[PDB]
Amino acid sequence: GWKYFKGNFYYFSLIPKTWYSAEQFCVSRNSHLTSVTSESEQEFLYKTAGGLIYWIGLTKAGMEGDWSWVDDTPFNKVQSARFWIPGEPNNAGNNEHCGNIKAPSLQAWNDAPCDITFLFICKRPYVP
Ligand SMILES: CO[C@H]1O[C@H](CO)[C@@H](O)[C@H](O)[C@H]1NC(C)=O
Ligand SMILES: [Ca+2]
Repeated sequence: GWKYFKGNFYYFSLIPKTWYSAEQFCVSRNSHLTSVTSESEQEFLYKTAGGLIYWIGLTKAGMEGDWSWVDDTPFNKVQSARFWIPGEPNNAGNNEHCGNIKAPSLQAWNDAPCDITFLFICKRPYVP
């Protein structure tokens, strides 16, 4: 069921999980919750999501609570500004330390509590 896009395969899950149980599932399939590093990747992802919410690899790191990618892609604060839903990350209830694709727009991301269950997206490199 993996979908191919620009050097990577993507798994859009059929069952919802917490952010971490999702990441564990991805790792068991030799992947990670997806990073997003271009406008074209964001578009591929939200279009494929078809209006449903999917955990991606966004999660907090460091004392300052900076956002990061679980697959260790450096997080670019400047280049990613255009990818959040206006008002996000708003850190609701001071307990939203993971990120998902929520809105069907380039401005797609929301921070939500890591312990809520959602469908999720894994990303796995193709290595020729
Ligand atoms: C009302 O709460 C929801 O909407 C806000 C944005 O208005 C979001 O910022 C907030 O994360 C989201 N909560 C959950 C649990 O998904
Ligand atoms: Ca939020």
